[PDB]
Amino acid sequence: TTFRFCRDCNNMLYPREDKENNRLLFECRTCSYVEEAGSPLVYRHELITNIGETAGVVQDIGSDPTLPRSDRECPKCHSRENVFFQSQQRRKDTSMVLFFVCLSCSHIFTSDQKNK
Amino acid sequence: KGSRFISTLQVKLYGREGSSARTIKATLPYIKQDIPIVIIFRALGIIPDGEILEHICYDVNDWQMLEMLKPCVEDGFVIQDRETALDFIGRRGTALGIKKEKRIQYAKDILQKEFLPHITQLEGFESRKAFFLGYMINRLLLCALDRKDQDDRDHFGKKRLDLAGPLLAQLFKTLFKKLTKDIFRYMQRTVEEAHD
Amino acid sequence: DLDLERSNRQVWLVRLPMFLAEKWRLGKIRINKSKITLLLNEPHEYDLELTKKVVENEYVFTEQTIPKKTAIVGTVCHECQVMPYHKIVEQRRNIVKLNNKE
Amino acid sequence: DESAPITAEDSWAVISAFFREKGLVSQQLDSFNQFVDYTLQDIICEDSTLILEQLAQISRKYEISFGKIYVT
Amino acid sequence: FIKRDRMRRNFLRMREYNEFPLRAIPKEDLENMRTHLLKFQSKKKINPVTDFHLPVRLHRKRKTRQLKVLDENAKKLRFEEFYPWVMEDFYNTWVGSYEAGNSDSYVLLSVEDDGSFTMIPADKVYKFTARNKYATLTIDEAEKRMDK
Amino acid sequence: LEPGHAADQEQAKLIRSAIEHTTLKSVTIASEIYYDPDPRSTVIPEDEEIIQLHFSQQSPWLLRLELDRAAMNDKDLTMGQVGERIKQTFKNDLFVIWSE
Amino acid sequence: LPHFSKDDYSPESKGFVENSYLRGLTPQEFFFHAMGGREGLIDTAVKTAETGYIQR
Amino acid sequence: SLMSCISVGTDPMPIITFLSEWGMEPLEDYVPHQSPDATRVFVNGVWHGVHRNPARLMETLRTLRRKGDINPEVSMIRDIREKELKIFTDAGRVYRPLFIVEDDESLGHKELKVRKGHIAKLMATEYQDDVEEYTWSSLLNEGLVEYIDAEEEESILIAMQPEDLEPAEVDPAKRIRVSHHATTFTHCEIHPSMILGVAASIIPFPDHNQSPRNTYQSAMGKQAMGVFLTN
Amino acid sequence: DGPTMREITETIAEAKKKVLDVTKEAQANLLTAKHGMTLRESFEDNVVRFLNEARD
Ligand SMILES: [Zn+2]
Ligand SMILES: [Zn+2]
Repeated sequence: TTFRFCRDCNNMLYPREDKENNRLLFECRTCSYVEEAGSPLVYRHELITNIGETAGVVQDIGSDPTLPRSDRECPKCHSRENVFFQSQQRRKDTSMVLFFVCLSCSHIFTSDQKNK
Repeated sequence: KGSRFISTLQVKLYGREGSSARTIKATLPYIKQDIPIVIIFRALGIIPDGEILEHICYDVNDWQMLEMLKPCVEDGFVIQDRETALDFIGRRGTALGIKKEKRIQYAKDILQKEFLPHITQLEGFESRKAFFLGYMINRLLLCALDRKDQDDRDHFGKKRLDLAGPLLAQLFKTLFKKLTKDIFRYMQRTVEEAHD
Repeated sequence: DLDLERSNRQVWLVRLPMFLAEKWRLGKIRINKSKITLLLNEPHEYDLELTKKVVENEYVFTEQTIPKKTAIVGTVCHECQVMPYHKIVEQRRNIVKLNNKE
Repeated sequence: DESAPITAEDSWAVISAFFREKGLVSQQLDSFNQFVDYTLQDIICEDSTLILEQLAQISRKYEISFGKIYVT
Repeated sequence: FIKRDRMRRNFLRMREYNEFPLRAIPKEDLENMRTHLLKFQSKKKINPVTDFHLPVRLHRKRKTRQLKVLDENAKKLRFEEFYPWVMEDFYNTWVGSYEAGNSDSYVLLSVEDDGSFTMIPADKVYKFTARNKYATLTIDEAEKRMDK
Repeated sequence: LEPGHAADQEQAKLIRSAIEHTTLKSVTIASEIYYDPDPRSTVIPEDEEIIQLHFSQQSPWLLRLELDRAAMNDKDLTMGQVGERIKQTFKNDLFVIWSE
Repeated sequence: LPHFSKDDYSPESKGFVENSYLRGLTPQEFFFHAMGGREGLIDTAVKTAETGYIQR
Repeated sequence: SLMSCISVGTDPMPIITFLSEWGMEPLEDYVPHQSPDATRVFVNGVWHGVHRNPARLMETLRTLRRKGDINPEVSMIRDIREKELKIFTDAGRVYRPLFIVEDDESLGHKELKVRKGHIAKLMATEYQDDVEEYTWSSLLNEGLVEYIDAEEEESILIAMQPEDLEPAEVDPAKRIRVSHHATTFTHCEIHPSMILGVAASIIPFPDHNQSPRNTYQSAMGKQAMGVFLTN
Repeated sequence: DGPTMREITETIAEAKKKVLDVTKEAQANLLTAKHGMTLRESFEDNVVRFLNEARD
């Protein structure tokens, strides 16, 4: 995660192990620029995800006519005008929880009960 | 406007899910293989992958997508040069035009004329075609990441109906070439023999 | 043989509509503070747009393994877009969709 | 009043207008009409010319143009 | 419950600042001078060739009768220069590239010795890119390496 | 099921688990690779509390991965097997510790 | 159908014709019913071609 | 169907040229970092630029098409969530007309832009058979009825019939309908029965039939026997 | 007759309730996809079950 690019080379910095100072540096297999490892974690794989559950929530989601309105009150705004929609993770196993969006604070909440 | 061309780009993603070597290649016309994308960008002149990636992932936060792109970035690593890139492609299709200096050139011309013959066929637009080939790629990734559903082929929005206008056009157009060709031939052969 | 003459002029790029483009193939920069305006020679008082203030790595150059007579004139100081006054403009810009062939 | 919202019956006046104007075979006619007006001409003028040059000791060259088009 | 075609009865029986003049600039200059544009695409905050090197060099680097294709001049011209514009030392480097996206709607008002401007539309616009900053290549071996 | 063991859900559950194919990638959440150089001390806080916990040669790249409970507790499993499974998988070149 | 808002799983949204042939179908029901009815025609066409080949 | 028509296609150039001078920055100057929130803009599937305030852009083109300067064949779709704005002037698209609902009112709620006034102006013209010539076209140019293709249809919310659905808030023999719970209608259907083609427009009460039965008759009626032409 | 049509109307209306409930339970993520089908499928079968029991 969090790729790093070079400068004056701009390619992406692979990690090159420093054993002597004994830490991780990021090389640049084209121009020899280097720097540290801002964190020893290198790679993630992320089988079961929980992102895209709010894909493209723009400040205009309130301006889309086709989205179903709903009346519940935002925990923050305590306003009762909010559009909502299922989780945008277009995949089969996906749950059927609801993401609301208050038209006032643009705060996102959920209809959940298992985990908020 | 002219011949209603039928060039058909494709961006094939390789290796099933779960496999590695999930690399991405595209199939330009008249190129007997399919070229890794990071090349094609460089051929258009986007060298620093950090850019190439920015033609594809218009949201730098999204690191999933980048991860899917890295095995492509590393596949192009051997090449960092536009003309090599251009040269690389030129090697790979209808090698009759042996002129080496003109080899890369002809590759440089296949991009310009034969590659997305819509958005344009003039000279000097590869910045445009570059973004498009990015877009085409990005949409590919949304699907392999399940961020979008697969495409729907029966959606009537994507159909078209050729009525008598078009159908005559397609027909008449070819019948008009044939008329020229013959005129030209006669025009030639009469001049060939200076006939009246 | 190329010559970096001075390359320090604060050239200001302007994007304009076609009716403007045709008219350009005098001025009166009546800037005001940052609501920058300008008077055009007659025509209208079309203001400048701070379309892009900062413009780096962008320079003007002219010319006259073949070489040629290069001259680097000026640098982009800021990019502008035309502000069309709008009465006739929209009256014709909307009417830009009022032409065809026979 | 002439701004009361219309009622479901009123549609059929709108529909009459549509057909009183568009007929039922409009698309058959409209497309063909378009083809005859424009697409014909533009087919001609996309390749309006074809050339031929012969080289001498000065090179003779010939080329033939295609202009307006007329349909009786 | 019926269809009433007699409704045509009722409907029949119901109805400071710096102002600057700009003039017909000489053309013969323009008849030989062409004023293009240029952009460096290295992000290098300023990247003026003032600091590039010296000297700077901007330049580019039998049968019977037959019928040929037909094409307008400009494209015939534009095509017939496939030598790009370059800058070098004798070793930092840049390479040019036609842009063509916005070659038209750009007239220029360069701050001359005075604040005024002669009137100048841009001829063309070029995208200038660096090169050989790390100067590595296996132009021949690339195929060999990419096929191991 | 076995003739005596007809309608004993429990006994059935054991068989269902006995044959149902289970790969790792069905129980695990995500895999991370670090560069935590010391074999003994780990930059991650918890791994220390278990490094000694079983320390009481090896590469500096920690590969660590995380499983769901409810997944791992659906066709329920004990990491004691899971580990030794890995242990039995490659070799004992791949040192492995797992959480309790 | 473009007459519904998004993410609408109510019975009448996903195709539950509620009236009876006596009462008549509302325009959506009509269209959902016609969509189900077409699928019946295609099967019949298929089921007789594939039957015919089997039996021979 | 009866109402459906089919585009003949126009020239996209005016739109593009218009788009340029209304904020669409060309592609060559696009840098996704600085414009994280711009909207791509397509014209016949050609990416042409991005725009930073597309909401104002959309409603400009619409009225520009409801005025009648963008030829009403032209389809323009704003796909808010995908940050895209697509426009087709392509030929061959299939489209049908619809009433425009303007959620504007002194009545304080939404309602069709077409009122008894225009209806009268229409029936006046049919029974012409003194000229004010209210035709179909006038309904177009006055922004009362729009053509809608099948792609654009994705982004509207159609009402089924005006009355039963616009005003906010029973015979048991009457069929059972559902409500106007949707409060954001942007169009209304002219008549729901216009979804039928020619052959099926002759079945009486086709909504009391089993569906295949309507397919049969719609194919038999073509081999009925009548008068085929008066001559 | 009238009395009957009322009960049919009620009997239909209960189904909508039973469907509504399952919708809410599903949207509160309170459901239990019986092993061998994701939450989606479990949700569907239930619905179609009620909607078919209702007609019958
Ligand atoms: Zn570097
Ligand atoms: Zn809120």
